[PDB]
Amino acid sequence: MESALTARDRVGVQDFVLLENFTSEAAFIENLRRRFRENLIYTYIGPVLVSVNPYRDLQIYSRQHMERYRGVSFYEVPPHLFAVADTVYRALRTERRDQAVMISGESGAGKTEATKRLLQFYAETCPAPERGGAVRDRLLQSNPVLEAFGNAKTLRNDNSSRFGKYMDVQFDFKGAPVGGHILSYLLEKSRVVHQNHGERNFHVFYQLLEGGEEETLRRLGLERNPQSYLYLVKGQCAKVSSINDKSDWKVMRKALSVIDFTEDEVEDLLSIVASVLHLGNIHFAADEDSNAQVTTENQLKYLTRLLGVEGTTLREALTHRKIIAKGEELLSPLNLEQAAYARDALAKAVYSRTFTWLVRKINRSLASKDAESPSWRSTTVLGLLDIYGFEVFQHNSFEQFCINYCNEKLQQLFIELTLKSEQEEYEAEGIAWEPVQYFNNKIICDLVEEKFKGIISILDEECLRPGEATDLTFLEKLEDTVKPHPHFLTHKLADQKTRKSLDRGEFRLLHYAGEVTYSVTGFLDKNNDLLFRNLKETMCSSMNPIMAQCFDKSELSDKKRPETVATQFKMSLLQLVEILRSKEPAYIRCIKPNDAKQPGRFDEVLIRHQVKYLGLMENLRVRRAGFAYRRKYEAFLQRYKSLCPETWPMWAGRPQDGVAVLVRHLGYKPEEYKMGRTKIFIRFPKTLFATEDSLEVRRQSLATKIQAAWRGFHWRQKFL
Amino acid sequence: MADQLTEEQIAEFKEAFSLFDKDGDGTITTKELGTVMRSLGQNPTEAELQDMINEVDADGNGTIDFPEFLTMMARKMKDTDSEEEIREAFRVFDKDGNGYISAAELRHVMTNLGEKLTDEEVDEMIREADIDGDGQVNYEEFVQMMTA
Amino acid sequence: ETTALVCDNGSGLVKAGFAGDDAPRAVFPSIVGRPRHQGVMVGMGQKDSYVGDEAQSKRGILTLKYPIEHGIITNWDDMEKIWHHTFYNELRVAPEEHPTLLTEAPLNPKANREKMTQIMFETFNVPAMYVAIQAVLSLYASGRTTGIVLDSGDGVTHNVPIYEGYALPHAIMRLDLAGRDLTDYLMKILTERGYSFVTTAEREIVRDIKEKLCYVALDFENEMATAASSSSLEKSYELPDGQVITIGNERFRCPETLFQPSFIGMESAGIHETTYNSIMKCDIDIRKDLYANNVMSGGTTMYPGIADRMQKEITALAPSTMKIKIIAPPERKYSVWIGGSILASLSTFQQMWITKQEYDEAGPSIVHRKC
Amino acid sequence: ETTALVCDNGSGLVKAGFAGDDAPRAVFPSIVGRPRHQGVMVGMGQKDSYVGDEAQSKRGILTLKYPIEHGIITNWDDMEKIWHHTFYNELRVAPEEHPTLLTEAPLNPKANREKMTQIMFETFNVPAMYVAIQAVLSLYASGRTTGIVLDSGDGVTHNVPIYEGYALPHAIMRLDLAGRDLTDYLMKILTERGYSFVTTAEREIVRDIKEKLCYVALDFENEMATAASSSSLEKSYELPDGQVITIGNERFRCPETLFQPSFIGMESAGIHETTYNSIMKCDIDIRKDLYANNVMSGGTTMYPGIADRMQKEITALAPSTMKIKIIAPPERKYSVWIGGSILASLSTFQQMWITKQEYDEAGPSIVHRKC
Amino acid sequence: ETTALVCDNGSGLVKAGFAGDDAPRAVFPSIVGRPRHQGVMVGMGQKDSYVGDEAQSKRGILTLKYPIEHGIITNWDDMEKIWHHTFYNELRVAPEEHPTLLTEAPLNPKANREKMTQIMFETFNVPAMYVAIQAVLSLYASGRTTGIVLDSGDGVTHNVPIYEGYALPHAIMRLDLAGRDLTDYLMKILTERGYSFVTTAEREIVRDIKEKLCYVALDFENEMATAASSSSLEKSYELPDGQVITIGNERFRCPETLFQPSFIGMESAGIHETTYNSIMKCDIDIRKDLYANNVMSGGTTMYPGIADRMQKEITALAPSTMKIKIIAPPERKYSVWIGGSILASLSTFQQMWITKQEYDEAGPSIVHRKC
Ligand SMILES: Nc1ncnc2c1ncn2[C@@H]1O[C@H](COP(=O)(O)OP(=O)(O)O)[C@@H](O)[C@H]1O
Ligand SMILES: Nc1ncnc2c1ncn2[C@@H]1O[C@H](COP(=O)(O)OP(=O)(O)O)[C@@H](O)[C@H]1O
Ligand SMILES: [Mg+2]
Ligand SMILES: [Mg+2]
Ligand SMILES: [Mg+2]
Repeated sequence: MESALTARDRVGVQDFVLLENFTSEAAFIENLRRRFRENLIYTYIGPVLVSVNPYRDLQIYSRQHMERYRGVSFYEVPPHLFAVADTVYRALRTERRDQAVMISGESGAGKTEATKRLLQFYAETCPAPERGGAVRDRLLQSNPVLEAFGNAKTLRNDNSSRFGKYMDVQFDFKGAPVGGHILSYLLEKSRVVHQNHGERNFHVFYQLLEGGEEETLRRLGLERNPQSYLYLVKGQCAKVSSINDKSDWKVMRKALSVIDFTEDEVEDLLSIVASVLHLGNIHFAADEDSNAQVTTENQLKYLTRLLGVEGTTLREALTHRKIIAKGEELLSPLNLEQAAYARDALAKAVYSRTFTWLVRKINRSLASKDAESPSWRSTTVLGLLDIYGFEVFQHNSFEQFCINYCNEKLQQLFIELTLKSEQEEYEAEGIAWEPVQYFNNKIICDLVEEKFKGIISILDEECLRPGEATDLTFLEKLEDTVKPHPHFLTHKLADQKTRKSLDRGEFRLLHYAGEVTYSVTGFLDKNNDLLFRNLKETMCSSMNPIMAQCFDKSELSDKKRPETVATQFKMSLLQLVEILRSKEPAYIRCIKPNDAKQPGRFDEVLIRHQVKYLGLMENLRVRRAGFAYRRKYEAFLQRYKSLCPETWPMWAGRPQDGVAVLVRHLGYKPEEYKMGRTKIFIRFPKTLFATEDSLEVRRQSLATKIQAAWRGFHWRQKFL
Repeated sequence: MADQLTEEQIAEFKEAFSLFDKDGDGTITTKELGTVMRSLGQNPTEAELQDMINEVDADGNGTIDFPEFLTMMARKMKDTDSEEEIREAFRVFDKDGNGYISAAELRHVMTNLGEKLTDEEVDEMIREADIDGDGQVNYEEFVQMMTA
Repeated sequence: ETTALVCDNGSGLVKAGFAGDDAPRAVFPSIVGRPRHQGVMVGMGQKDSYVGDEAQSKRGILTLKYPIEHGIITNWDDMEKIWHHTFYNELRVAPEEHPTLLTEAPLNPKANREKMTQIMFETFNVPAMYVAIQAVLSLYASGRTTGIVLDSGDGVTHNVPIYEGYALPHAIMRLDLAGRDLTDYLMKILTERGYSFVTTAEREIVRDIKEKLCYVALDFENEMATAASSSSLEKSYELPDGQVITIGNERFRCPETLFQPSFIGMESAGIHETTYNSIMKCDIDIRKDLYANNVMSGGTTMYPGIADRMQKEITALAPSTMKIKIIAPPERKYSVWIGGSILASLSTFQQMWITKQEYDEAGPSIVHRKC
Repeated sequence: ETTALVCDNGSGLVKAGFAGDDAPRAVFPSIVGRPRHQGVMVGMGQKDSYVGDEAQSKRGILTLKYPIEHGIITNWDDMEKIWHHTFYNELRVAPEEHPTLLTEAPLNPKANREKMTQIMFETFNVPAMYVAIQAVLSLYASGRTTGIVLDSGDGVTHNVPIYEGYALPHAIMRLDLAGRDLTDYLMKILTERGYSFVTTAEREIVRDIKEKLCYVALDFENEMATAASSSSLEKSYELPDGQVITIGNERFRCPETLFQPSFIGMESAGIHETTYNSIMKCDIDIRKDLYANNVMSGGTTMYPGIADRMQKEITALAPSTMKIKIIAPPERKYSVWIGGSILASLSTFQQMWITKQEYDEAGPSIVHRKC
Repeated sequence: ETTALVCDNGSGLVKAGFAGDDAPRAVFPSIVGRPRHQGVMVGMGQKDSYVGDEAQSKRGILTLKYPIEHGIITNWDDMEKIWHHTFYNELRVAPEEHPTLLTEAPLNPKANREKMTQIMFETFNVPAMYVAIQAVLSLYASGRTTGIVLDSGDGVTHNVPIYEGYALPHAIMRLDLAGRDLTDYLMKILTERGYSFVTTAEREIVRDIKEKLCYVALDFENEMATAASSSSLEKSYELPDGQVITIGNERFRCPETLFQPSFIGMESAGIHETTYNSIMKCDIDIRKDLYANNVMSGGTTMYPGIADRMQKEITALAPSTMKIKIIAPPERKYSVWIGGSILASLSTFQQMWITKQEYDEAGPSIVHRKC
């Protein structure tokens, strides 16, 4: 709203589209710094919200703020998290369509904390606080489990979220909370097998082996030292966490109990986690035609109990690729590569399916106790997607290649919905569309997707092509086929200046968040998810209740080859995109102002990175449109008519006519404004600044009129 | 200006002037011109009073006679601000168009803006502008009270 | 749908599916049967021709014919019924959606490729098509790009040597001897015991003996002397009418024909000497790697002991320091098709298809410019 | 970086590195190979050409061309690929950082330096370059200001007398016979026993015999009568495919062509008489110091017995009073490298480069004036 | 009798007679046929082996074996039967009367000359013998002391430059490509129309197609595009049972292999390049006299259009001022015979023969010295 515009010196703007020099990344960062040190931290970009982590117990999330924001449109009142929370609830009630918030940020920017504040706002504001409270309680109490199974230590943070967590609160036709949901998209399951230097595998393994209860570990092939297991050691990082695994394991065990896991499900679950260690410790040796054999029973004597499958079957499943053709089955033996991939693919599949079951067990628990069926009038949901940010380190690899493509696609949605929302408002107000240039991400989502030329469709060929194939041969095929595309570059294709910054065995992409260089070592290792029907047939024959729910006989009918992790990721993502395209989502973007976890330290180097990682300059350009500001003629005329005597104190024509003579009186030039079907439009916000400045000097006369009227009344009350 | 002011109006003016003559002072102070005009229900501004006083304060003595008070009243008597104009001068500050402003926001506009109320005049204003006795002025009803 | 059809026109079994499958979806014998007798009963629902397992179930009452002679399509009017049955009955897809990868043996006639292409575009309206040499596809299924493939189909056997993904086309050897030639020989051999087989349906009885009981002698003269002096090598099989067959030296005197084609009266040397002669026609440096990457595929390579025989024979023909290994995996019957599963899935293969636009520009002559 | 590149473009091995290195960082054959056959497997990462060790690996499918004829660059587009592989793949440097010292044999065609120069400025963009005479570098490697250098490479033999740093330009001898002309002779002489080698891929196998079995006779008619009458001189070599070759008098009839060029039909007398004539074309005052300092270098001087034969031969041509010596060090294959490394390391050399500033003024004509 | 025998053992045709004959008396194919089938009738009397015209009549029942591989005698026991048939059955003379002039290709194995010598003395008991290089003999039939002889036999092609009777043995070229590899390639090419040939008895059919129909294209792409678009180049040939072949561009794709050995996957240069590359190894003054006297001999030089093609090909390679001529007379199949007839008739040759006395002193090693 206009009420802030006198404070353009002290606070800075409320919504960055009103910035005059809107192409200045420096001025945008400076306005963020000003609001941050003033503690007025939330700011819009049109309907979008931007935030910065204050590291402090700011009273802005208090109940009096909830009841201030409840029922108030986002643009008439100042930015806070609850303004989007209320706006999504009003949209959910008014349109009757379901709606979703999307949270995004670098980890430590407050994504989880903001999600918790959104849920507390709904639980305290909405009509049934007991049922909303039970859904909030279970949604947030689920978190230690979904962290232990789904977070990991990277190069940059000790407890990063490696998966696109998602939630719903379920809402009825009346507007009360009914129940909820959890879904997890985009789990980084490559990490379950392989880690880069300084990174851990998923936290549950280190929490398990540190956690104690050694008699409970005694059923397993236990080792209290995590260096003992081939899937935990590759990152060289097991002990060097700043956060205490033993203490967190006890929190997660307590949470499983509060979540209504039975002691049998917990014992099965701990057996699966322990089995994933014993899957890792399998060593293969060759025979006559280089066919693989499991060398030792020392793993299998645990795996057979833990995964509930016969050892004579599992030995065969790990070392043979079954075909069924013309109704005869054909066991074909695996070489040492394919046996390693079959084991590691089994570990990825066992784990990610167990995690999907830890979600599904909660998703069936949060659901409606009422029948949710006619004469139940309508079902609705309020979504809270909690996806990982765009991600850059010293050595970006396959994991960050997929995460950054996911974020490129989430940007390619977010820009599309915002651009179309501006165009459709322009055409609704009868405004001719102002032609605008912006980084259309559809140019470069094609470089990663496109059916028989994108990087995924080539990385899936180098997993499949016969003979010798290597991470460098993959790179040499990119350089032979994507070659002219202006967003792709390599040390071969680079000029003699840029080739100093980009090595042999690397390629480079111009993502929305700027240019990122990928190191190909471990691309063909990580993309393979060879899980032949023999291993699924074996595992769905298991005695173990988890394995029996997680693999089933229906998949065994599918004649397709195993799909590679890049394709499994591409498909999982394209479902998340079409799930979000079904809605009109509200976006929350969060900035971590320093690594020190320190109040008031605005580290501009770290923020200039994040202002690029969160795409704020493209969004600012798109939502700034041709016109920086627009308003209903009635609301604009009511505020500013005092500047034009012909409209003062009230106007008798169309509100459009009153605004038209007001902009002639204010002397706006034909290029500085436009007249829409029911709204004013403004091309340069200096015009609106001068108009509130004009109203601020006009208020002097308004007060003088009131003071004179009061004194002319007062002297008739006390005398005559 | 708009009328040759006459016995019918002068009778009310002289009745009002008698409250400021009081015991026998015979003449009214230069700023107290505004006091007698405001007791007669005019809304003169302090700047308007000063601009009229600049053309009678030719030799000092701090005070003015009834004929020159009548002459300066004959300047102010042309027009006065309407109920709708004064209502709209409050309406610009309304939080929604809800009809209410806080007594603290009224105290702000009355003391941060030119021709300021004294703290005594604000407390006396709020004494009946706080119509519901809760700290909110209903400015539409308070303007219909004040512009009567 | 948009997936590539893949369709290995076996001379004995049709094998078809989509690129992305492991196994074929359609497998059926490459036969069109036609009724041999008067139709006695009205309203019984007799067809004028049957295909695949619809024909093989009606053996007694049909003249069985295969539309392929030695990997060459020899009757086109029946071959349109095979492909129609493949797409419409066995796969249940419309070919107008699917680009189609077909196969053939090397050194075949050019009339064969042209007329396969003309039929795919003009009778089935495919969007695009391609034809691949069968032994080349067998390397993709093997996971290898250096090696020599011996592929023994049903009407033909062929040897292709490939190094670093280059075929040596002068070192290709084609031998017109495989499982149907061995079957007609086993029909002759069994008359020595008194078991007589002569009808087109009885060839399928003797083929079913061969797929179960026949095996390759590690040393032929020694097995033959063992069978001539003991009963321990004899086995029995029950004919479709319940009569009991019993056979002995006839179990290995049948497959031995591959190593000794003079049992048919052919002149050209055995599949060991024919695999050696192609290695020994390659440029000397590659031969060390061809011996470490010999590959076998197609169902006529399935006999018990054939790879152990083959290793023993090439260990005699090759120099004594060469570490000869003969890859012959448990699925090897379907490997030519599994190569087509992979190839039609490759992204850099999607420029390689003949499109129907390139057919309209150049007619069926286009294939030789692409394949 | 700022270190000088040094780059002995050998007529058969490229030898490259930086000044101050003891030995070349890259040594690879001076070959560009292009594929001879139909590339059958799709998306294979197959290349239009392979360079050096890549082409030495894939021999059996590549036509192995050499861009250098007798030390003369005879194909420039392949030679640009050889320098590109040298800089970009083997050494892994940008030539714009590195002043580059090239070499050539003396008496070379006049344009070989000019076109080597133009390619270093107008294609690799070097900051500066120079073109040394190869045999002069071999004296820098020997640590001597006086000597006569016998250099025999793969393509050329040349013979430079130097006295106290004065190279005598009239007395230099050049002979267009070295290790390739011997390989193509051994390729012919081995047909006497039966072994036939004729492809460019097989030439590298006959070179690999030549490097491993051959030696120089101390007296040829004595060894020739010994080999014709006893098996005592024979040795055996195993081909890539495990065939065994055995050879006898062919072990020294190959190196003997250096001392008797008439086996190739050549006019000019051998490497002993060529060393004598270049000593003897120096005026009489210095010859005693040349006889005391016969420097050998380059890989054709590597045979067993050759320094003893050379000392025996030259003693029979010289006066009986002379204290003859031959400086054949163990490392003599790389002396042209070690000399290029020494030369480019000197303080007094750093003004004598040809800079791109001088090339931009004088054009490619500059190397005839600076070198 | 006292006349010398002359005996040009072809790699494919034996051509034999006496010195002073105009022509060979015996011309017959160099084949030993052994019966493939079980014995026909008691009292018929099949022989254990048949030679020459007997095997060429009895083809259907025989495994035809040629004992000569590219001019090298690869089976000796078969070769003794072929010489015995030549002397006793065809010429009808006792070899113990006749000094015997044998021939072989250049760059041949030394074991070949030794074993031919041993067999002529220790089995045929001839009084004396000599072992001439084939292309040299071709100059006597040509009536020239100077020329470069392109000889193409059945099994080998070779180039020998000779100047004023001096042979130039550094400039000889031997190519293991001739009428047999052209017949195996024509066997492959004919499969493209669908005709299959695989027995050695059927290679003798395809040899008659090569002799009757094939011709050298004067310009390959122009003939190729003409055959690819018009019917006038296609000819019909009737097989020995009445089946009719018709062939088009197969008529010149077979002969084009001589100019493009890469069709066999063979790397070595064409016969036009190989006739130039030997002239280019001759000393400069004589190249002018070789271009005036390129001599063609041996049956594989008979094709219609090969002289016109060859003169066009060297004209593109040679300096444009040179007068390239080619000598290709009607009799050029027999010029090595008419050569041996003249050489053995020379009075100045009668001291040249290796007598049995010299063999009794030196053993078979004598032909390393005398020839
Ligand atoms: N032990 C050896 N005996 C004889 N020749 C050798 C030996 N080692 C290498 N060679 C020969 O050395 C030659 C390479 O010498 P080099 O000086 O590097 O040649 P260039 O500089 O011309 O490339 C080749 O002909 C090679 O076969
Ligand atoms: N008219 C011809 N046209 C083409 N090829 C011919 C012709 N006459 C003979 N030949 C071929 O010439 C070869 C025989 O060459 P010839 O010199 O007579 O035999 P050899 O080399 O064994 O001495 C055979 O391959 C034969 O088919
Ligand atoms: Mg088969
Ligand atoms: Mg050298
Ligand atoms: Mg001949």
